[PDB]
Amino acid sequence: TAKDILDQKINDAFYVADLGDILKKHLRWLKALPRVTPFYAVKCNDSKAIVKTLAATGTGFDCASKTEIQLVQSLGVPPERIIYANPCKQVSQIKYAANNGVQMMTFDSEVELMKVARAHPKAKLVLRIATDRLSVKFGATLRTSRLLLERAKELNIDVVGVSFHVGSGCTDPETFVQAISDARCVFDMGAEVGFSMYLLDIGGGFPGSEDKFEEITGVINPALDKYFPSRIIAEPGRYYVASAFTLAVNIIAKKIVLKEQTSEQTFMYYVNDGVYGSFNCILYDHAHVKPLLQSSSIWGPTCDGLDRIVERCDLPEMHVGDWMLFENMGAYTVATFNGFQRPTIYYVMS
Amino acid sequence: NLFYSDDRLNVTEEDKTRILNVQSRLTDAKRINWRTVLSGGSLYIEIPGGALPEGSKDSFAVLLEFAEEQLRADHVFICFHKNREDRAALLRTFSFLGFEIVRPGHPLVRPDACFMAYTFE
Ligand SMILES: Cc1ncc(COP(=O)(O)O)c(C=O)c1O
Repeated sequence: TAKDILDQKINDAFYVADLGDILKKHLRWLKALPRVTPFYAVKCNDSKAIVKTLAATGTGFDCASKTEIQLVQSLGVPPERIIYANPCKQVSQIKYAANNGVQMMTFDSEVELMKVARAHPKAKLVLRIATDRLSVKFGATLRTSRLLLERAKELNIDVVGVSFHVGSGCTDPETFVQAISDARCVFDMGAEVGFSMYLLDIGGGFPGSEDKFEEITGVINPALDKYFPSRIIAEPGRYYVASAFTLAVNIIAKKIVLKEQTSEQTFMYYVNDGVYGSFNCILYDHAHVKPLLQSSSIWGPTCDGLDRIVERCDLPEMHVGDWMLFENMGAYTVATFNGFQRPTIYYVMS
Repeated sequence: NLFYSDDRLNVTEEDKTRILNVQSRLTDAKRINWRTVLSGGSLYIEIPGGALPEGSKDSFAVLLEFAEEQLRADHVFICFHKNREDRAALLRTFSFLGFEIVRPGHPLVRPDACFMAYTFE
């Protein structure tokens, strides 16, 4: 399919994105999650095209910054589809969201609460809880939850629901079913502290490649029909955009290393896209990217110690000037001048 | 030398540029201090030995009120050795906050240490 348009440009790192894969995956979504309303975590990929198709279908948008609600408000999306769900929210951001009609704002601590109280006190707060590996802890614990639920009243702020987020690398569905359980308990103490709760947000983390979805979604559906039967939204990201993109990188340096004891030829290729540019994954989530063509190790443009895309892979010789490919490079591979790059994306909508 | 103190913070100072020792007397938490340094708008927090004491981010989040509001910082950078052993989990967690990894050589930053930069809005 679009796995040729690459070649049509082969004659400086660039993307091609199957903009249909975005749609079929959304179709796959509401066929697997008919009850849940997906809200795109735009921080995953803030490319306008990716958003504009998604918005035009029927997905909400979990935004996390000023520029992000801009992108999504400019596309004429009604502020009733926007949820501001940044873990740590700056004050000016609370205000901007207030001045612009966005109402759903998350929280998981009293620190976040005070901030909301003096910037946007009339917001619809959704208490993010902590589903059971990361440094700091995110989400409230079942106890502190209650204290937040009371404090919200003792401040007179409307809490309208709860949220969680198991995130990536969840290696067991019994984690999802548990949060929804804890999400019930929290709904209670809220209804008990006197809140007309109605919004359950289950966050995001569902995979976007085939390396599974329905497996995670199928332990969910009986859990929602259980604890929450008769509103449910989500905050997916990696799901939608992963398998859509394919990165094309050009070899820009070649070196041969021998290591003789007393007999081992090995190649090193340097490309024009690195771990500080696109491949944030490998030092973030410790990815394992396999390279495609048309023994070695692939390194990045910055001559840095850990600008190492792949450390060891069996690969025929080159020379310089060749392109290599990486599939499923759509999630968290795009961002800018801090911090600069900007590549070019080729959207292919069949 | 009594820089700043409110209900949640206690930042004493160390000496030019201006180094800050911000400390969170949070509403119920243990003691969390962050040896930071403010140099020309931007502030540079150094990240402790790890693992992190149970208080942050509630502490660190306060460390972003101030300095956005008192130090009027446009940039807040964090740094840790590289090394360490949880560089991943570290890189990952702070990224959940509006942070991002900084490509070496930037004008606002040694090679033994890994940086990350959060910009305000
Ligand atoms: C609150 C929230 N929702 C959604 C996401 C992104 O979800 P996903 O893991 O599918 O990219 C993030 C970060 O993981 C997040 O912090």
